[PDB]
Amino acid sequence: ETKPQVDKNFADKELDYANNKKDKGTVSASVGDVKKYHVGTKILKGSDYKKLIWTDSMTKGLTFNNDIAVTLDGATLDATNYKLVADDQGFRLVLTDKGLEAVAKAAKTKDVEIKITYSATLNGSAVVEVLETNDVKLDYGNNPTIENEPKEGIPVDKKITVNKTWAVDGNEVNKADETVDAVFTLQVKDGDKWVNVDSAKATAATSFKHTFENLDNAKTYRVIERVSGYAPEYVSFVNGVVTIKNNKDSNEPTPINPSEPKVVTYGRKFVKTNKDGKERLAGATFLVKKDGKYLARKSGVATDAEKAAVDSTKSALDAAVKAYNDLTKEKQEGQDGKSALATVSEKQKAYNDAFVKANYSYEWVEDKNAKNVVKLISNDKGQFEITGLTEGQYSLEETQAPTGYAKLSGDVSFNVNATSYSKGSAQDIEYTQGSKTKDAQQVINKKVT
Ligand SMILES: [K+]
Ligand SMILES: [K+]
Repeated sequence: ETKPQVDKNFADKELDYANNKKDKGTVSASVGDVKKYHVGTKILKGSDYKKLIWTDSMTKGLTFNNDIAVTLDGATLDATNYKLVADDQGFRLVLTDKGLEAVAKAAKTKDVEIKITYSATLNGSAVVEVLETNDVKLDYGNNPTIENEPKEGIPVDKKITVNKTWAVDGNEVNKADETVDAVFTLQVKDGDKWVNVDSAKATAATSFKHTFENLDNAKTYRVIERVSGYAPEYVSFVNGVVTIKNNKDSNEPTPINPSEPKVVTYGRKFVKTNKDGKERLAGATFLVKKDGKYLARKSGVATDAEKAAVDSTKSALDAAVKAYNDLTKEKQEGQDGKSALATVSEKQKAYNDAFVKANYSYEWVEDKNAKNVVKLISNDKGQFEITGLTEGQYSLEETQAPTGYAKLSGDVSFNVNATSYSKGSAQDIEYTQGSKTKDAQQVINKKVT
């Protein structure tokens, strides 16, 4: 029992080295919320490790905030003590010779604690009711090990292909029953920044290939591997192929792998209908409100192009909305209104899609006329919805009634909880007619008198 002890949790939850794989629960959050983490590593007296490597691999809905700070027995350990390879969904932190010696020197008289703190942002790629999580592991051992650097390159015919093999003690391994945790992240150079654009996982120690498609031949990319047990050797990047060999020494220890807390976000579906419920209504427009403030969106970590698509899709939506609003009432009540609203709902979908691709964050604003405020618009089946909200009570504030129907007499309260999106509430109706799944809150409209 000379092994390092490692635990990870949210910063506000105490570490427990003796119970480091306990259930750490699921917490509710809103998209845009920041979760703070700490990872502790206890190195026992007399340890002389020549390799200490922490890898955290996060799910797609968590953006790693690249804000690592490291301490050794409480005192700051600066960046001369480690080498960090960060991407938008995690990192690999490797102690340098200097860092390793500092740890060994400290440990010769007592147990020492390394603490690594950082945060992630819950982003707009999160899927309602589907758990998000980080995952840290510590690779360690007594032998100096060369750290190979990821290679950059370009696509060929809009493709980059990873060619992967596995070896133990220099002997190739092809074992479909041996689980591994390798993640291959494709990043693009965007200005002075590396931005994650795609990813692929290998789940067994088998010869493996994956082809990233739809790439830009004029742009520069890199593939970064996050993996434990094995370590990557970036052999070559030529002719649109990245060749990687994973190496492991059989005499080295298994990585330490603590459990992690989970993060989740929730939603609600609605259907706008007339009084008797037999007609579902398009064009009903709503703000989303929490404590008198209004839901709004901003881009997260994304490429310039992804952020620019938010603005161009918004312009198209605005134009479609104006085209409908400028129609006469008789045209709005007829075929030209229905087709115009169909176009609005198409542009609304594209705008929402662009914000999701830009990894959006929510914010709450006091001004309901802010350019970036969320407006939900009922489609031809009366449908609209909201996702990415922490559990609690909210309201819809109507900004436009469907043509020929009266303005609602007040705000429409709704509740978000662990199954509000998938199962809904007692008095719900069907989001899609004839589904036999009553999962949408009915919002009743009355005709103008
Ligand atoms: K873990
Ligand atoms: K229900």
